[PDB]
Amino acid sequence: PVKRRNNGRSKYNCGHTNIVRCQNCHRCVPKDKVIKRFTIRNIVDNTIADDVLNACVIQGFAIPKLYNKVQYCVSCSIHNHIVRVRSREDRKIRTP
Amino acid sequence: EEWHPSTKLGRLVKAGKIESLYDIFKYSLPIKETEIIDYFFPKSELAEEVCNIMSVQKQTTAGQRTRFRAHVIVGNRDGFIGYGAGVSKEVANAIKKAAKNARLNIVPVRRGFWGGKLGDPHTVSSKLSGKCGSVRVRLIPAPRGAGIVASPTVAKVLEFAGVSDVFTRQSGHSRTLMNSVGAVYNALKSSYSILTPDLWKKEQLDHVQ
Amino acid sequence: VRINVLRDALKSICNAQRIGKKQVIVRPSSKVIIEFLQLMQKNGYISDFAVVDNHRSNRIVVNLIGRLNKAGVISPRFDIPANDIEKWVVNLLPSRLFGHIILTTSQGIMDHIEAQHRQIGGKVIGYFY
Amino acid sequence: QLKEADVKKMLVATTHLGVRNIDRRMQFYIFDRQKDGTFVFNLQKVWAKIVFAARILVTIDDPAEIAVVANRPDAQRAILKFCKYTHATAFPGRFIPGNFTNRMNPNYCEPRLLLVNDPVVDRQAILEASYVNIPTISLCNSDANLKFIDVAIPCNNKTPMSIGLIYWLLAREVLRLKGSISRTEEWDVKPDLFVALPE
Amino acid sequence: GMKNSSGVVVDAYIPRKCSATNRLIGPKDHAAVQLSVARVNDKGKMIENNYVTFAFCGAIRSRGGVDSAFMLLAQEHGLME
RNA sequence: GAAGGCCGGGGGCUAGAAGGCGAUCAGACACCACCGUAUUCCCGGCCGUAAACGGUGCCGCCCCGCGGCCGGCGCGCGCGUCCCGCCGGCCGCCCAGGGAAACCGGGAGGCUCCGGGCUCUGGGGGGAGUAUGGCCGCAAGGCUGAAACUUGAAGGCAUUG
RNA sequence: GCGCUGCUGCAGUUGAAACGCCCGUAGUUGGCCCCCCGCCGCCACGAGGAAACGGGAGCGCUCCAGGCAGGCCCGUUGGAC
Ligand SMILES: [Mg+2]
Ligand SMILES: [Mg+2]
Ligand SMILES: [Mg+2]
Ligand SMILES: [Mg+2]
Ligand SMILES: [Mg+2]
Ligand SMILES: [Mg+2]
Ligand SMILES: [Mg+2]
Ligand SMILES: [Mg+2]
Ligand SMILES: [Mg+2]
Ligand SMILES: [Zn+2]
Repeated sequence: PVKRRNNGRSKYNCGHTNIVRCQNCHRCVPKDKVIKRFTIRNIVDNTIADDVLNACVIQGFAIPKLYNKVQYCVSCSIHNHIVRVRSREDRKIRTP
Repeated sequence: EEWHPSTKLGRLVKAGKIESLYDIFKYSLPIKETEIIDYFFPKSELAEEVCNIMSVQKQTTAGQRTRFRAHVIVGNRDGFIGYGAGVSKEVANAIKKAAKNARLNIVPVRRGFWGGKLGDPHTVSSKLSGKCGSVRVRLIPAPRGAGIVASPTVAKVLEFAGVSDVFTRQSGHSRTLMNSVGAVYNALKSSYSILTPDLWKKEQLDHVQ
Repeated sequence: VRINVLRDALKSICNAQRIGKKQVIVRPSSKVIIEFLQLMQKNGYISDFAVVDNHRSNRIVVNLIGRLNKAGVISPRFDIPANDIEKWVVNLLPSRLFGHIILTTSQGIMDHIEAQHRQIGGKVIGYFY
Repeated sequence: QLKEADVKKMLVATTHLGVRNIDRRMQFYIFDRQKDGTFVFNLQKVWAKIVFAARILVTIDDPAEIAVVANRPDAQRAILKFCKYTHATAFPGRFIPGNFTNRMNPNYCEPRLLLVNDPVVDRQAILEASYVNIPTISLCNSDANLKFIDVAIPCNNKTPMSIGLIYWLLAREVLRLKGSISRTEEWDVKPDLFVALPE
Repeated sequence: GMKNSSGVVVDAYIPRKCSATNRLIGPKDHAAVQLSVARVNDKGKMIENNYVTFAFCGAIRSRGGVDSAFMLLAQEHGLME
């Protein structure tokens, strides 16, 4: 039978969408079906941020960040615990 | 020991305040005590019949758990019919439960004429239909002397309801007995909820009951 | 495209009466609709109605009072013989005692009882009970 | 009829102030919307509704067959005072399912009328009443679903003062109808008892 | 209400009709209810005991709209304004 | 009229059918690693298929309630890209009702109480989309499309283990 | 039997089955309006045209399958339609 009303994708008012490559296995995926997360992290791990700042000569220097977007396929998200298999009633929950 | 009422309606029945079952039916009051009906049928005028006995199994870690399901109908052959089911580990107790449930739920049946009006109504008032599962039933009024044109199971129900002339049609998987009996029961139940031009008369509500 | 105005009118009437409404509006008016409604009114199913003129596509308002249980049309007008009415009555109507079947004849729009009285036949329009 | 004392008490009670949401079945009682979005009731309508409800209640000869249900903690004191003075029955706290259909339940009664404060918070009671031919009267805010509700009383339910005031007026009116207290003289009891008091 | 050839009624009982929709109330419609309303003396403050009775079917109750129906019915039966 | 494929011309960086080579395995001519031809790109022209899917034909009417987004227009004021509406489109939840159920509800509703109009397809499972003819195509293949014979179940939605 | 050939009266999301989409001729189907005239269909009646069969009025082959006979004091005895 049919498991999801969206058929496992977010496709409305269109026929085709551009493809993307999974960042782990390099599988080709539709853009509307791929799992996307945005991360913001420091270039230097926070354990040694204080050490770096102490060593820094400049005054008032701020640690730069990394801005990246991660895109994963369905199989790789499940294997790496990015998403979880849920109960029949919890599949409808959409909040994070 | 003695029937001790557990409801206001039951206490009223214990007293002689209310005299007819049609009074209860006129106000759509649920019935929860099996004595509320047998009081109105002291001579056990109600018949009884076991339509089907089926066995149902549940898989478990060690073998299967069997159980029995029964279906029972009751009627006095005078515009009253009831249907019930019961499930138990033992056949006799399932039959008792089914009989109790059938007694509990009961409905009046409206009867009418085919053309010529001659005293006692002999067939259904008009066309009636019912539905349960995949099964559908049609009941069409028939002339006097036409008998009951129906399958053995449905015919017993129509007899217990107190009908003598009727044409029937069945559709769907009618070999499933419970759904056929339910479809006919629903069709009969619908009878007193169909408006006709004879009932267009406008009557003022009364403060009785 | 729109074809059978009467079918749309009757479907709307039944839909409104189902949820216990009090008034309805059917968009296109016609002589046949008017005669159908007049017969319904004379038999006591739909009380009064009014016709609103706008030069094009006159609208109608009808007042309901329950009572009606079903209404319909037979799209291809079959030619019922005068002696072939009983079969249609049995097939279509719940009982031979209170339903009405509408026919169009050279004598006008009437009921099946009236046509039986005059021993004439004609074409079928619809039914209500 | 509506008098100045009653209207001023209502306004100081903020009874006429509702919620941003609106229902198509409650627009008859809405007078206007404020600039923020909160809807404003009409006091004539709510007063007439109170009068009609009191008539319906007094029509019942045995007060012991009227049931009052209120899971809202704010309403508890008001419902207790209402039942005590009007000699009715209360079901405070959680409403046990089966209290109307299971005759073996230790708290089982066959009420003729049911009263509620919030259909959403007391949904179970309304459903149970639907099984046993029991009419219901409830209090409804600007956004309420009428599912087996027979009479609605447009009023707010968040503010405890609004809750207590409405019950107090209802009790006053029913007592006057019963013939005990006349209309001219003020009722001896004051609304402040019905409003819950902390500490 | 269905008579015999002699004009003698033969229906076992006449069920109740919903006051708003004119629909027959069935023997098993357990969501169907009927209320009553009391009249007020000329001076008020005292009910005469005369009661006006109304009954409503389950369908309209589930669908809502019983409140407005009741208001129009009371208006038609009384000067409630 | 996707992609693959074909004919004739151009171009040649990535990837990469075929092929080669290293590992793994009992074997591995496969999965993993590396190299690599056709192809992938452009012009002209053939082929005419896909889970070409919302697995739901087109036109038309009625129809509970709540909400979001897009385009255009109008009303009101305390003038905010505010709130109150209309038309059109894309979506979510859902009362009735429907259904074998999963579910649909901007219908899969208004239907055994079984008739708005037009077109196409199906009739237990295999044999078989095969044989034999015909048409199209450079080809690969496409459209159309049996019988003998055999068989008692094959399937759908759901429940407990 | 079989509403498993479906006009009455099947099915077409998932069981078998909606052409990949658009244009388009034959074909089928087509809003509302005129009070009466002519024509086509339609309804009713009628004429005309073999029976046998079928239906059907009357008649005790002892009944019956049948046949049109038959009774005395017979519609002009009958075989109507
Ligand atoms: Mg699966
Ligand atoms: Mg696609
Ligand atoms: Mg290509
Ligand atoms: Mg397809
Ligand atoms: Mg059909
Ligand atoms: Mg086959
Ligand atoms: Mg079939
Ligand atoms: Mg399949
Ligand atoms: Mg299929
Ligand atoms: Zn990845």
